[PDB]
Amino acid sequence: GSSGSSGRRAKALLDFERHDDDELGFRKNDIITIISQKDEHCWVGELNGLRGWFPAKFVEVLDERSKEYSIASGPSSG
Repeated sequence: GSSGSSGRRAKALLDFERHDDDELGFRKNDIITIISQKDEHCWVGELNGLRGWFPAKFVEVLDERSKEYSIASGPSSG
C-alpha cells in the first residue's frame, strides 16, 4: 500500500534494561528500527515510541529484501 523512506532494523539478542533515559532498552528477540547509527559501537533505534542509544553488540543487524520488483534478473548466460 503506502510507501516512503525505509531504514534499518536490528534484532535484540538479549534483554537490555536502559539505565539512563537516553539509553534505549529492549527485550530478547525484539525488533528495533535503527534511526541514526551514532557510531560502529553506539546505535540509535526506535522502539515503543522511544528513541535512544544502545550497544550494537547487544543486538544484531538485519539486511533483508522484501517485495523485490524494481530489481530482478533476466538474460543469464543466454
